[PDB]
Amino acid sequence: EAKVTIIYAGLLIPGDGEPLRNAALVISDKIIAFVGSEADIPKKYLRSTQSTHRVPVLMPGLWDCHMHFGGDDDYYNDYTSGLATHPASSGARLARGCWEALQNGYTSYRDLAGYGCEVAKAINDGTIVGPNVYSSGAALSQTAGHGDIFALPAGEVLGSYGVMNPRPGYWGAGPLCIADGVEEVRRAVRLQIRRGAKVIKVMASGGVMSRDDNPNFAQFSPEELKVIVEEAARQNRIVSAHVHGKAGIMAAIKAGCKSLEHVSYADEEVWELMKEKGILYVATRSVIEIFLASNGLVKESWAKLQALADSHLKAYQGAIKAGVTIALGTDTAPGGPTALELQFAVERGGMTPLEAIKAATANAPLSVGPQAPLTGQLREGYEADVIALEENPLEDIKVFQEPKAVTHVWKGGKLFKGPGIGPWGEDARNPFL
Amino acid sequence: EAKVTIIYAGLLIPGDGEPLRNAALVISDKIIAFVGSEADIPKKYLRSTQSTHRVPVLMPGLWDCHMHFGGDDDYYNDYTSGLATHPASSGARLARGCWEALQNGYTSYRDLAGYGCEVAKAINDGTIVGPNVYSSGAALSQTAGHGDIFALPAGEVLGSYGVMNPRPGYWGAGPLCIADGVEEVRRAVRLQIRRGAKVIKVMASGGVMSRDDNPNFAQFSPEELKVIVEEAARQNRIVSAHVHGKAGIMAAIKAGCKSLEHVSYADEEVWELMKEKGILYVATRSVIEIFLASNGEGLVKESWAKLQALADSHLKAYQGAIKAGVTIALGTDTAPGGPTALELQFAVERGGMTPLEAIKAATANAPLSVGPQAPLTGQLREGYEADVIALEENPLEDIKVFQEPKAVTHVWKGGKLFKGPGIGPWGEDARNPFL
Amino acid sequence: DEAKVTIIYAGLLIPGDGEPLRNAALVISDKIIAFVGSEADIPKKYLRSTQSTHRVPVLMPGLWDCHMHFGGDDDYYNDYTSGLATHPASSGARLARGCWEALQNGYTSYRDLAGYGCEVAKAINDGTIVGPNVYSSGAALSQTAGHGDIFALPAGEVLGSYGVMNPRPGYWGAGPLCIADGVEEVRRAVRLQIRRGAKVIKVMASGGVMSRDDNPNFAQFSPEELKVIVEEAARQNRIVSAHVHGKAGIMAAIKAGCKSLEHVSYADEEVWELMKEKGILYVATRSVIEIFLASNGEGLVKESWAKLQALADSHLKAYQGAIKAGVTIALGTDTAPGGPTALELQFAVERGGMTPLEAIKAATANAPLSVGPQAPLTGQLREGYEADVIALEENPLEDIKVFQEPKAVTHVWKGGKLFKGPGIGPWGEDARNPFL
Amino acid sequence: AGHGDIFALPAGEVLGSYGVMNPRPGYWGAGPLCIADGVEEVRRAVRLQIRRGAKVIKVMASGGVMSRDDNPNFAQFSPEELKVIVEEAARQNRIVSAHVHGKAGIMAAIKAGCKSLEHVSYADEEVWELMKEKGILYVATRSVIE
Repeated sequence: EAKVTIIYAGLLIPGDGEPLRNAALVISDKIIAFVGSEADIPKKYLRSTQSTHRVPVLMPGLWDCHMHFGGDDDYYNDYTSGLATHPASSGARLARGCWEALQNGYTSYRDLAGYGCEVAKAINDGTIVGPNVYSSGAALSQTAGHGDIFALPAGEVLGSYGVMNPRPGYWGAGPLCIADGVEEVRRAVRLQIRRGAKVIKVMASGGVMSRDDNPNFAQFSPEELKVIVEEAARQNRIVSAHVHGKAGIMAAIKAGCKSLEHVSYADEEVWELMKEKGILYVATRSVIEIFLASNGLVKESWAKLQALADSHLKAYQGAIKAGVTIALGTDTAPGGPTALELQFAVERGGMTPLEAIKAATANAPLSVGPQAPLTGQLREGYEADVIALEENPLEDIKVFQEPKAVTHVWKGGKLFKGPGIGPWGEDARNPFL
Repeated sequence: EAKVTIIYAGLLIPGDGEPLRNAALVISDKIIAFVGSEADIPKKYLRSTQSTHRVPVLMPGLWDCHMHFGGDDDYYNDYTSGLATHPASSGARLARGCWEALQNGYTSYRDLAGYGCEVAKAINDGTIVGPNVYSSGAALSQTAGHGDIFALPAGEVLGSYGVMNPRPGYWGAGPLCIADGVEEVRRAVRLQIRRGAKVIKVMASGGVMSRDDNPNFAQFSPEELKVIVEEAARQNRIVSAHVHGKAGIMAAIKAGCKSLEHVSYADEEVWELMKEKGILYVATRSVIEIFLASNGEGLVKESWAKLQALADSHLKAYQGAIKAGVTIALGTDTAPGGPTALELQFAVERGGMTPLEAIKAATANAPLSVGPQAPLTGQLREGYEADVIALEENPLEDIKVFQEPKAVTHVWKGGKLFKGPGIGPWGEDARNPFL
Repeated sequence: DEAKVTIIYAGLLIPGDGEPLRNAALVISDKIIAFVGSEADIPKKYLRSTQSTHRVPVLMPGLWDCHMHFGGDDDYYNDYTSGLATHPASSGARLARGCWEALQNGYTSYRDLAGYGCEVAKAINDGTIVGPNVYSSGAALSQTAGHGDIFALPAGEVLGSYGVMNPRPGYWGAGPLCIADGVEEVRRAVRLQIRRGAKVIKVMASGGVMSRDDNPNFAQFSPEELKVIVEEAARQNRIVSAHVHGKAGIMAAIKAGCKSLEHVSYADEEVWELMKEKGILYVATRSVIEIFLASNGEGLVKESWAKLQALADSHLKAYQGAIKAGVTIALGTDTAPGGPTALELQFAVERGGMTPLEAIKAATANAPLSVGPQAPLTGQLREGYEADVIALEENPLEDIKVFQEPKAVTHVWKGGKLFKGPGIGPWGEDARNPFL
Repeated sequence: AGHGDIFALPAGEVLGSYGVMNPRPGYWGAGPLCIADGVEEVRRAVRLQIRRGAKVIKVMASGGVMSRDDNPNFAQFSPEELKVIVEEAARQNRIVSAHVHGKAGIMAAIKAGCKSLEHVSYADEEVWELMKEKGILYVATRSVIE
């Protein structure tokens, strides 16, 4: 018999649509059975309900569409720690991160480089808890691309992450994958699917820093990018492209990528193309804001960074104004400061708090294309990923930055946070007994 | 300024010594500053204390001296899962395990095969919580030894775990290490020290199951075992030896191993040798009890009779060692967060220990399991590490009390409270490390 | 916080591209040239703010050589075997002397076309040593059995060292040479040079000048590979320089999109027009031809020597023809750092038929075209250009051989910093021991 | 896992770079460091340095000064390896210099036949006498400590 929960909400924010006052939501097992006004709850659920909750604010569980499941040791300060950190160390750290994410009301994460596939196994067998993870597996990069570890010699990097020379040692299952040429990129995409990747991520331009590779220059050939998109597409994945400079943006669009990250030099032409082709914009404004707070760096390097920060701001604001479909991503480790991205959507992008919430809920599953279930909205038939808040985030978007303000967390209809509920969620049992 | 905590205890079980009624313990920072009667607390601590607790029962944090930090996927049923499971999956699972261990009052673990060194890093930087982990890194095995994965062809296993052919992919850092000959075995030990291993583990006889290798037969040559012991000793580690048959037990003793596991065919000669040379006995009776409960289903009738014969020998060996006064510590042979409390039960109900002796074997004696790598710990004594647990019930009246985690109300590790009333899942003053 | 200003008064100022100025002045503000013109016209703000003043007979841009190789080889093997066998630590040490010598001769920029320029530039840029601005190709790219191949060694050794398959320990992908075969491999080949910081890409597009193993008349790499190489370079804003002798190789390099050609020994009217049309740089490296002409068929079979002379003659006609046709030219020597680069100016005049002023243009103003979009504004004494400036005791327009006496270069500024001058030590102004 | 090992890197990368097995292109056997384990490997290790023209042999005979990864108090290499290393050097008229802090390492280096000791941080009366008796050079490197 079905497990039924009624949640009464002072304010219900459905994700895409006008909020409802004095509403109710019914969960039947894993799905949402009813949404609407308190008065209209079908009587069958009033009879069959196992439990009822009364909360001030209800909304969909939050997504972050740009996470990286790294779990690095704190020793090396560049991408060397990705290579040097033993993945057992990483997984342990990612477990905390995933716990923290869920306690903050994040019920889905799109991992774009790292061990999300491997860690998801420990979430799905119930050993640990966390959001739904949609992982790219390794980010794909060309040699001398943004995924490359320039400070290491090339043999070490390609021995670790290349798609030639199969060998013992979890070959093909790291945070990055280096491939050069049409032949190698086919295997590259396939190796991520192999680990269970639900999205594909490419480096389609240089990194934001400008020391080794250049953010203004495109990465991968159009021939490789097209093959990568076709490979993903055959298994119903879309490709997400790291892009800053317009060269890279346009190459990623031409190739068929359906999600773009950073998009720092998006202009009017880009916005129109992204609307036309249904391409998702994920700004990751957090990462820009961090280095702006750093304030420097050589004086010319810093001026370059500020110039890019300004372009990035204009690009984001322009895309919002032009009606490009947007989702939110932070570019951080699990349990990182993802809530800040909602703040920046409002205070930098110029979104309303309601639009910001849409970008983090209703629009977010577009980030994984056909791999998305019906989710991200409080709607009948959608997945019961639902969070309750003590205060109205439409009056202050910073509310999300206090985890205590998220009082209840349902993922797939199961309560992982709430009054009386232990750290590992409802009816948790030690899995090692 | 030092952080001072006073804990008043209705009953204080020091670990090695008679329990004390109406006692008190003072923690200053990471160490125990005072133990004794409530009336004798030095006044300077009464003045400087940040907080006070009052509990019915206080004792040292518990050790388990035979854990394995595997975190395997549930897919393959033999040692294939150790190879096939991505270590990121393993680490994640071990994080839950370590949390559970600490919530049960286990503040130290000796990991004898797996990723303890690698997971300890996430504990020591405060990303996760868990016991003090003393890890062997990989268990060392000969080809066709107990560490070998017989169902896989040999190239795959030695490509993964051998000490030749360095390569990308975390070479030398798995749950198992295959090495053959004096030359290879030197590297084998060194590769574990490289990871931070605080003990060395060898397979010195066949596995308990008797299908591939034979528990009655010794493993490694005496030449290899001696080198292994010498390699460990030079970096102040001792070696723990998996041994069942007497051949393996005696070879391990001769070589200089200072801790023996299972020890299923220990007889009078073995007990005396172990006393004489100061060798620790870790029975792991839990593992034997699991397959006894299984009842030989899905085994050949003769294979089951062999198992029962070994279970009986193992029982006599354990009882005999307790009776002969061999120094004993407790180990379960299970994953972190596993049913370690059961081993205390078996120490009393199978071994014939008093509850007080059982507690000694899980506290005061347990650091002997890691030899010179042990700090002063495992006892509620001045100058020892503040690994301290509080209980609601007196375990001396019922050793099964430890099997209810709720009965462990307070857990201090290194003077820090990781469990207690009002204390969140990640311990006192926990902050999200990713902000 | 104050800008560092230097005024240099010059009896004669050779701007690099344009008529020389008599009784001129140049102002340096920090790294850049703030003013050039007549002495009388110096903006008064610089007359007020100047930290130091110099008076020199002749001032001009710092010199470029567009064909260097940062090899540093041990003197043991006489062919390309030394490139493989020489430990790169030995090489780097030798290259440090070479770079010091270059700068003392007024060479403030070098285009390295095979070797460790990228790796050595790091020691120049952190100030441990001194040298020119280095624009390096990293490894020269070659096909198997191409001009970069070491034919005297068996093929497994050469491709184990320089191939783009089989990543391994030991500074894989970072040698003087890179062997790649096929479109797939050549993509990685280009990318591995960019990885080391290469600011240009170099390909072997024909056989070597010695007609011993490979043949200078025959093209190297397929057109498909060459196009991919050019596209790969272009995506990161590099151009490709092509080693070409025979017309087959010249034409294939041009068709593929290469923007700089070296040697170009069989360039004829059709080639000159194409190079003008497409803006392709001509780097003759006449020095290398002149060296073996001076050898005089020294232990060569008579027919091998006749072949070499025939090529030397074609090379001369090609060069003269390109100058006469108005192809854009820059100077390169094809030598080690600190080599006899000044000779190339002599040959530009005495073999090519350039005026001394045109020769200087080819070694200054035109030279940054050698690295395409990777060039800053440099190679001219012009406002807003980089302060790479040298002073001479005598007028090189009266005698182009003046550059062959390093004492005649009295002052050397690179990026506004004085690395040679009266009172200035071996490692430049305000040098300090970097290891203290 | 000795003082020459790069503990922050995984072991395959370090031994691929500096081990004395798996000859390969890329200036194999000619780096700043050489990792060797056992009598067989240490023979090649010494020989590979003589190959380059080494005029002395240097061993790590105890942990590093920073007590982070390896421990300065503990000896490094077995006495069997150290003796072979000294013998290999001696056959080509080289002596061995030993990095030593703790007394365990100092004494093992002396026993093996090393003729120069570096740092020698826990040299006591017994060590001084031995070094005089056997003609062993003391190189303090006090600058590092300072």
